[PDB]
Amino acid sequence: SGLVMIRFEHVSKAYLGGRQALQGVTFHMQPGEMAFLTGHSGAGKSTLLKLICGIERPSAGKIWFSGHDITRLKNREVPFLRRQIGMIFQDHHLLMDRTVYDNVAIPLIIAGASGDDIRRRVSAALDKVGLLDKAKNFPIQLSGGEQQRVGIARAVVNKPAVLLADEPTGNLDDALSEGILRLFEEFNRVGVTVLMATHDINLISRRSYRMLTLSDGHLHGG
Amino acid sequence: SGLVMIRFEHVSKAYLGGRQALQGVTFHMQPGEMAFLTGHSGAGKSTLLKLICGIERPSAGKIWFSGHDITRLKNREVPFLRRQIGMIFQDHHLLMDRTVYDNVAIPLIIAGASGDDIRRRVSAALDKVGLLDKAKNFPIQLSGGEQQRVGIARAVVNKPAVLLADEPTGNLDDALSEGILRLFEEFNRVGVTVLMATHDINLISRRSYRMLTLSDGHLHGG
Amino acid sequence: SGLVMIRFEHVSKAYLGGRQALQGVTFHMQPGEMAFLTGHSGAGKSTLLKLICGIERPSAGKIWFSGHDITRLKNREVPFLRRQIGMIFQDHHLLMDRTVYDNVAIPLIIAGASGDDIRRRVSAALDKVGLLDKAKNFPIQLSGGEQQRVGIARAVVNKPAVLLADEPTGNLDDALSEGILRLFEEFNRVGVTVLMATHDINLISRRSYRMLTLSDGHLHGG
Amino acid sequence: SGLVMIRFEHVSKAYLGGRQALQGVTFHMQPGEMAFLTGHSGAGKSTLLKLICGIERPSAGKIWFSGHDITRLKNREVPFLRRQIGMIFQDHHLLMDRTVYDNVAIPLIIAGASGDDIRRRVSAALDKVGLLDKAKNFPIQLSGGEQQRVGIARAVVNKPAVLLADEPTGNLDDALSEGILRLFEEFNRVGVTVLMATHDINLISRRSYRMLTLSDGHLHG
Amino acid sequence: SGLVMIRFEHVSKAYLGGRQALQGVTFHMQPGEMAFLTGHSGAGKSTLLKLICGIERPSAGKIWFSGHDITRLKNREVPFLRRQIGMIFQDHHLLMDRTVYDNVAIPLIIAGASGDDIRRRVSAALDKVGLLDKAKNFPIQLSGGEQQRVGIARAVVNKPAVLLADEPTGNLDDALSEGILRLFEEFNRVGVTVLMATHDINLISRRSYRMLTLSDGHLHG
Amino acid sequence: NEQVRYAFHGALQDLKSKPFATFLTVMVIAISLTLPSVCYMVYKNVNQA
Amino acid sequence: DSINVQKLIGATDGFILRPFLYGGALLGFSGALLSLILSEILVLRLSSAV
Ligand SMILES: Nc1ncnc2c1ncn2[C@@H]1O[C@H](COP(=O)(O)OP(=O)(O)OP(O)(O)=S)[C@@H](O)[C@H]1O
Ligand SMILES: Nc1ncnc2c1ncn2[C@@H]1O[C@H](COP(=O)(O)OP(=O)(O)OP(O)(O)=S)[C@@H](O)[C@H]1O
Ligand SMILES: Nc1ncnc2c1ncn2[C@@H]1O[C@H](COP(=O)(O)OP(=O)(O)OP(O)(O)=S)[C@@H](O)[C@H]1O
Ligand SMILES: Nc1ncnc2c1ncn2[C@@H]1O[C@H](COP(=O)(O)OP(=O)(O)OP(O)(O)=S)[C@@H](O)[C@H]1O
Ligand SMILES: Nc1ncnc2c1ncn2[C@@H]1O[C@H](COP(=O)(O)OP(=O)(O)OP(O)(O)=S)[C@@H](O)[C@H]1O
Repeated sequence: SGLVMIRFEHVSKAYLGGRQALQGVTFHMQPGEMAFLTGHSGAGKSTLLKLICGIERPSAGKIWFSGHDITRLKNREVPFLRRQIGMIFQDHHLLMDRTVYDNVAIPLIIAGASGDDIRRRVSAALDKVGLLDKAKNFPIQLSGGEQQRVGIARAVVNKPAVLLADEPTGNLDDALSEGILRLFEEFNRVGVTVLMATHDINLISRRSYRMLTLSDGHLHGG
Repeated sequence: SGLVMIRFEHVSKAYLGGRQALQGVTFHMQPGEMAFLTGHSGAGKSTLLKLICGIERPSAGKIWFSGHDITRLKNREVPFLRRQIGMIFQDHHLLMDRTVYDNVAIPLIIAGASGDDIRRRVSAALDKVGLLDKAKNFPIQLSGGEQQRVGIARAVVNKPAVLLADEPTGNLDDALSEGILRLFEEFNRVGVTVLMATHDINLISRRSYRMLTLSDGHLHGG
Repeated sequence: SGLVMIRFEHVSKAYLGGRQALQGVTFHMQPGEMAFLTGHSGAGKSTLLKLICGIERPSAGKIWFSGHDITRLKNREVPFLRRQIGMIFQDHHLLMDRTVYDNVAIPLIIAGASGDDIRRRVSAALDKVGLLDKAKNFPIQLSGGEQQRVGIARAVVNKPAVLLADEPTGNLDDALSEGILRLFEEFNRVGVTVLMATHDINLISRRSYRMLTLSDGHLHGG
Repeated sequence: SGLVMIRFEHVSKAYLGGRQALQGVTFHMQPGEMAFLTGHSGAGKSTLLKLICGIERPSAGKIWFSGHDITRLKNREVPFLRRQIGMIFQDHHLLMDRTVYDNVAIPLIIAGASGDDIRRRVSAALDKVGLLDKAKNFPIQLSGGEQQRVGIARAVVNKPAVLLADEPTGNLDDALSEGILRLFEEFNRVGVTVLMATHDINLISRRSYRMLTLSDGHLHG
Repeated sequence: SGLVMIRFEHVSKAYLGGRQALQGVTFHMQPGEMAFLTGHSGAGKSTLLKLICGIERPSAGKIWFSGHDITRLKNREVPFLRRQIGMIFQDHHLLMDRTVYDNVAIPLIIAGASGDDIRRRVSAALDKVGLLDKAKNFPIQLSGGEQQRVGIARAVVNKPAVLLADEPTGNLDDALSEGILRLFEEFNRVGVTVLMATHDINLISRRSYRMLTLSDGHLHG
Repeated sequence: NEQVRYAFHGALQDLKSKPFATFLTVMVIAISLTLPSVCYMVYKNVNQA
Repeated sequence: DSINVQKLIGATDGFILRPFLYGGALLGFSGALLSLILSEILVLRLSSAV
């Protein structure tokens, strides 16, 4: 239609062991669409989310991020692809030896930003997730559903064009999982697509978002 | 498309306390559409159902009921707006001091109808809900899921153009809730739209109706 | 659109007792579509699946299978309609007195096939269901979710153009039910439509397939 | 304790194929107890329910019904064991060529009863299930949820001391399944134990009854 | 009663931040009992499972493993406490640069075993989980549901007296989660207690096992 | 043409499935022609005589 | 049960009217042959009396 943010054509991903993680995945996602990527355990859910970030390269087909083809993206341009992609995993990748403030301020230092610029954005980002007045404590002494809230805060910093959630809230309570999902909806409202991959049954059943149902590497059925 | 029965444009509802019940709700409903209005507790679900009946006026945007704009509907024309709207709440608003027959016959007396005309319609309406031979008893001695069946019977009297269900079956058994939903589908078959707002997970998951997912006042995501 | 595989127009089915099993069912299914047929107990779910196979004839309306109208299909042409239809019921119709090999090889003998032709296809069909090395045992000594796997194997033999599943996995475990559903998706990938009728809540809620919600004989609401 | 209506010792059932259907299933049920028998598909849920009726004989262990041993019950005495057992299956075994009135009066004539006696008991039995004024019609004309209702009506005729249900409401709606379960409570109130074996998850989670979990032939635990 | 395998007195665990992770958790577990430890995220479910392994020491109260007190177990004796404990975590801790055969033979060589002895036990352990003929391949080549299966295989080597599971099947499908739970029953049958701590709702509702509910550090109730 | 081989196989395996009843039926069909045959022989032999 | 399964799968009305047709024809032929053989042996045995 317009400028499809994410677009697969005939993407396949066969690993060095000779087994098929994906087979003929074809879909596109509009700039603002929120979708769920469900499927069983052995289906290429996190494999699909890996190709978007450029962590892994497809064995066939093509991938279009924004307007640029990233099928054979050069290794020099990869770090600038992931700067527009927010990445949240099942577990937080927090650096537990360092304060939350700097642990959230990492992406701005990566891109290169003023010291005072960093102060303003991380304070705002720590406020949208509702975790201000927590910037001085270390990740170890925050509670379990509170470390993940920083992981979203780190991702949302630098205004990513897309959040890729790889089974978030997999080790979170049902009451906490809904809160995280209301957070993702908060970002999706303004301008940013979401591709939350998940296993939860009562989380996708309460929302009317597009569901992508991977099954042995085959992507969409409905 | 044709004559959208219900249509919001950029509707917002801010209360005297200065908090936002809705923000930029935009949708339309065809004459015959059955939809579910789901969302968390603090989302403007019953606020959205209040604007349709003219109980509350939007703080912004416009609302179109049938072909007429009711954004600033004059207080003289409000009673004729609600005559085409059936209203069911979580609890029955039954007048417990008066017989079910008259408690169901109220809307016809409101509009002005012949005494024999009233006899025919309330007998029919008490039959579609399956509650005939119950017209002489008082609401107090009917069972819990039986008072609600009258509340639907009172609403369906006078052939409303739309039923607005505000979390019905919220205090009803799962076996009884499905029965009430089959009743609403019975009316939706002939000509009347339904906007059942609900919290139930296994009630909307068994049907293939449009789901409107309010979240902090923002209406649709899927 | 193109060549709708299954198409109802105004189909009604009233039985000799004078009660309505269906009333004005209208839908169409593309060649490759996978859909779920849900509804309560008294709704014409298995009645709808019976008209497609020609087991029962509609009391009104018309039915189109592939490109041919089968409303008043002549009794001579009925056996060739069901040869393109795979039929799976809640319980296996396995012939418990005969080996699984021949119990699966029945449809080829029905159509008329070479002895060596039969050997190749049933071995392949018993392999897609994953039940090879089981062809010599009788249906009685296979486990409960293993007899059903043959019933799918018998249906998938002769490459049917459509599988009609009449509440399969109704007497199967939740872990086994998902496995059977991944089997049906396996066939739907290549070229064959599926009209799995079901009661399961957590089986249709994990997939994004079209849901047909029968209610007192009225077919689609969403 | 008192007189355990059903009691299993270290019991096992290996079929002609040499596979273990049950293994060391020990338990006891008081006269009035309602319990749920849950498990996966490969667990001997129906085999456990089959040993109680004498349909199958254990390969080991001992089974006591009421106060009598039925581990090696002679084929002469089995028909009187099944007269105190109500048997409800997933698929109703109603006789399709015979009216409901005669399809529910079968258990009475088995023991032998007067024509007036048969009329009174089946009419009461057909009213507890709520299917009265339906006895003259054939089972094919009833809905999928009333044919089962006759099945329980047939089982409860002759006042069995125990009701055995083999995954009933498996082909029934969730709204209907609760109604059938409320029927079995109506019976468990007075004098009949119930051993509902089922796969359902939202039917057994709404009650506080004893749950017997079978995993690969090993009970409870 | 007899020899309570795990017993907690009025126990508490306050971390260096001055916050209460546990508070007055008292319970006991028989040798053979299978129980579920449920709770919200802020409840010390993993902290409770950490005190049993000696990974963390209680700030108050007393903990007994088997018949011995381990409240203030010396750092010399901890490695022999963890040799009778099977530890399964949500995320498998498999060594990614080493084959499955050597990734499951680690517990055996810890205590010290013969090369023939190591071969026999790991082959049997890799067969109970059903992952035989897979031992020569690296964990990265297995699916997300078999890497965990090796994790239980590693835990069950050396025949631990207790299996502690910290939200296993959290990143596993519902079909796979039941299969893993059927594996833990296979072990709870013979001699090993299980303390499955999980968030799942349709895995613990299909069983009749003891449920230990933790709410803000307060157990059961 | 391959259809009329399963036909013969099924018919023969059906007749051999219950040899008791099969033999009983072929016997009682044998009797029903036996006497007509023998009475025709006593028809022709007395005709020649 | 086999007939019902065959009809459901799509066996023609002539496929079902076959094992039986051949079964009946074979049964009649075999019965006539056995009856004639028995008649011949019994008349030849009564030849001893004559
Ligand atoms: N090392 C630590 N330092 C400070 N607080 C901690 C530490 N470990 C845990 N906590 C706190 O202890 C409480 C409970 O911790 P946990 O035992 O991990 O609960 P849990 O989240 O149920 O365990 P899981 O999810 O199975 S890993 C939370 O408030 C944590 O913040
Ligand atoms: N009269 C009122 N004055 C001030 N705030 C109000 C009023 N009515 C509702 N609100 C607020 O409006 C927001 C949403 O409105 P509600 O109608 O309460 O939504 P709701 O609770 O989802 O609807 P129900 O009744 O639960 S179905 C909440 O933050 C309420 O506190
Ligand atoms: N007649 C039989 N011959 C051989 N194996 C059998 C026989 N009946 C049952 N089994 C086996 O016994 C095991 C358990 O059988 P069942 O008792 O039917 O379990 P079940 O499936 O829970 O019962 P249901 O579903 O309520 S009918 C399975 O492995 C069956 O294959
Ligand atoms: N042979 C029949 N004679 C009379 N009424 C029938 C017959 N078959 C079905 N009905 C009625 O038709 C209605 C719906 O048909 P059914 O096929 O029973 O629907 P269904 O029960 O949802 O399908 P299944 O078998 O449960 S998947 C019910 O009211 C039945 O009583
Ligand atoms: N590095 C790898 N080498 C070989 N096979 C792999 C590798 N990563 C994944 N696979 C296989 O790829 C298939 C699907 O990939 P996965 O990313 O594991 O899918 P997934 O498990 O659904 O994603 P998650 O992490 O559970 S959300 C499985 O068969 C895996 O075994």
